[PDB]
Amino acid sequence: XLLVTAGLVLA
Amino acid sequence: SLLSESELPAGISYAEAMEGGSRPLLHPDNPVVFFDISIGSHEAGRIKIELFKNLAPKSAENFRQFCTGEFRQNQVPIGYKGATFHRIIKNFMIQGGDFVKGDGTGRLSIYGSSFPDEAFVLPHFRSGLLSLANSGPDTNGCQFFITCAKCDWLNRKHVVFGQVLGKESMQVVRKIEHVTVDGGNRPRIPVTVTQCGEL
Repeated sequence: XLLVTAGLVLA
Repeated sequence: SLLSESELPAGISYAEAMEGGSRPLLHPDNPVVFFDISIGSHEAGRIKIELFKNLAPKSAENFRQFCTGEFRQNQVPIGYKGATFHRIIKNFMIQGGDFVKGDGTGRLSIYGSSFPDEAFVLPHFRSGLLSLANSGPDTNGCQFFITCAKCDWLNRKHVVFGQVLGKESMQVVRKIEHVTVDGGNRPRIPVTVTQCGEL
């Protein structure tokens, strides 16, 4: 999807 | 805590921000910092950023020190000078600030390994806002993103803590946003903060 994470980018 | 668009404070509309110079618009004591950006080896221009100390003081100060070189580990400065933008998604956002590893895994703050979410006052209501990247609740570190569109689905999960100032700043953001990326949204040619500091 459209997230802003730090390490495992998710959907 | 989250403000609706109709209840936003003065000084943070897109038009207002684009009229900005080098002084803060939201609150007079907010710091203004900058990045000079290189795309490959080519100077792309400057992004000036107001940090919303009035609303998100911990988040603002963390970012500010990483810009100025004031934060040390065993007397060695560390921060955004030489940091890259590692994840760029057209029409969404540009993400960077992983000076630890350069790949999105890095987490370090001036307060320790991480710091908690401050109040979620501002929404992700437009392009040109600075917000904290994280790995879920209370996991802020060094990474950030600059919005390239409204992204209100991120509200109450990421602290919006600044805004870019002036037209050149947004032009640089748009340039970064449109570089060629691989299938994992990593730029094919590096995008680097070559200089940074406080105005």
